[PDB]
Amino acid sequence: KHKILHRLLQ
Amino acid sequence: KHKILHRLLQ
Amino acid sequence: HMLSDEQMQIINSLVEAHHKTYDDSYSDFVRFRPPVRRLSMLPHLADLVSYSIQKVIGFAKMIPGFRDLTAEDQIALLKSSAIEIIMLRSNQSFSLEDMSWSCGGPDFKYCINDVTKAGHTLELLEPLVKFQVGLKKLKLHEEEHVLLMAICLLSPDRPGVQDHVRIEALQDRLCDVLQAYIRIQHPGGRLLYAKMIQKLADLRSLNEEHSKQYRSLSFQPEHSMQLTPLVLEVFGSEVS
Amino acid sequence: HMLSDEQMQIINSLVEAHHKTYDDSYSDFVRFRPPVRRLSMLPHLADLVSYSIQKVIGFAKMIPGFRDLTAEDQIALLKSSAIEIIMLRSNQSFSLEDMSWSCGGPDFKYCINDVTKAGHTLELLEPLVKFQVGLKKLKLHEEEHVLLMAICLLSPDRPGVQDHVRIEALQDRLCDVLQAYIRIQHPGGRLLYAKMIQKLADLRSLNEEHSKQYRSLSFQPEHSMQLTPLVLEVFGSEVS
Ligand SMILES: C=C1/C(=C\C=C2/CCC[C@]3(C)[C@@H]([C@H](C)CC#C[SiH](C)C)CC[C@@H]23)C[C@@H](O)C[C@@H]1O
Ligand SMILES: C=C1/C(=C\C=C2/CCC[C@]3(C)[C@@H]([C@H](C)CC#C[SiH](C)C)CC[C@@H]23)C[C@@H](O)C[C@@H]1O
Repeated sequence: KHKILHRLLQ
Repeated sequence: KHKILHRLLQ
Repeated sequence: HMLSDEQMQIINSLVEAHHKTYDDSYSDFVRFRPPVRRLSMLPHLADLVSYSIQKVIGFAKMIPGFRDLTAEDQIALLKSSAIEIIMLRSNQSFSLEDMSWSCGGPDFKYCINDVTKAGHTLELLEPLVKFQVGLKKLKLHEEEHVLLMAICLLSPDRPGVQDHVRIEALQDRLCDVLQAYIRIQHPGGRLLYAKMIQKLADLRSLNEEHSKQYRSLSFQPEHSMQLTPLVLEVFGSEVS
Repeated sequence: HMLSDEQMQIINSLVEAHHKTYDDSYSDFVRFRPPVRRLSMLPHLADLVSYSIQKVIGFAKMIPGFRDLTAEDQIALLKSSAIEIIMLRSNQSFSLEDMSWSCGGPDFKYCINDVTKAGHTLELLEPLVKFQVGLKKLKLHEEEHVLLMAICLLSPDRPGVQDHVRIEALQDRLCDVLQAYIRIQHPGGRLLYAKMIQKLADLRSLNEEHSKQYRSLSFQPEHSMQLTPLVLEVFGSEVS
């Protein structure tokens, strides 16, 4: 869940 | 689930 | 020694379905995220594939009997076969002279090198291009090309299909049509049906390699975020 | 009567963060699906918003203290506030002369009429444009504009935040900075802080109306399929 957000938050 | 596919299949 | 009337209805339906869902002008391509030549071509190619999936859905819906399958079976067939149909239908833009897919202008000419800049490797792209030239050399009639796409789509040996007997019966009818068409209407095509069936086998191997490499893209969120919702759905692993 | 050294460090950090994540040349815009003038502008505007969310994430990550919040709180703040920050940061491209957002060339000039062709109504677009002109008339220093984006982002009264006390303390520090900056560095700004706080209230109302209208788009798969994965994630309703 929120896979892209986690990645962008580093 | 498969929300777009279902829609495109009419 | 002659095609039956119900056989030629099938051919007519399939040809019309392909003509309605394959636009030879390629004018919609300007609507995609523009090509850029790390994965500079991933946005353009993602949009190309997403657009092509919509066309393959539209073609499937006009195959005799497909719309009478259950929604789950329609999805199962499309999820396992969409990439193969895209590979088959792309032969129409493939050029033996350039070893490339030429879709109108030079901005929409795709080399092997372009596809590597969308995250794929020669392990896929070498067999894919050999497949395109071998298929192009068969010099298929439009009737045959569309029959092969329909036979490919209506394969019962796909993960997740339920009504195996109904789909195999549909595919059997289409194979009968294609065998009869080649025999009666294709001069010098004694070995053609066997070659076309082999190409279906080749597509299975290309499907496998593509899915392997797609899993690498989709597991890296900075790449998967460049895909479209439709690509994520169709190429994804969710099960109905 | 004078800004403290730690206060001006905060300002410097925030200004640098905004400069790194707001490109005044708008040259990346050519990478979006092109604008088309039913929802002809939805592909271009979806890409514009998706691109802008990435910038807002990048700005957030450089706000003092944001990166020390829990991942869940970082997501909670971004999910409720991203649309407000986009509305605030877009004031930099908004023109009082044209009543439009002008991002370089005429292909990237956005009217109210353009946004209606992405699925939104005057119920949102009328208050949004009134908000832009009122905000533009405040004539904010860059220091103030970036402080207001940071205060907006660091609001503890958002659904799903856990560490309320830590976030409110961070926002309190930023508000103190902004009050002191206006008093000392903004000639004739006696009423400015109150006006800026009112704009935060306005953004809540714009947020509500946008989310309402976004729900209509996202519930229609032929429209939601035009969005990006990042927009679906950030504007979606999933909870961590
Ligand atoms: C798509 C079509 C066309 C060309 C097909 C091409 C060239 C670009 C790369 C593609 C797409 C391959 C990729 C390995 C597939 C992928 C992916 Si996705 C993980 C970036 C499979 C087929 C390849 C143009 C036109 O003939 C319509 C036709 O439908
Ligand atoms: C996005 C930005 C810019 C302009 C902002 C605009 C103009 C286009 C329509 C937008 C996006 C509104 C929409 C109602 C929001 C949406 C949506 Si969605 C449901 C298609 C909110 C802000 C509006 C350009 C530049 O200043 C960078 C800045 O970040």
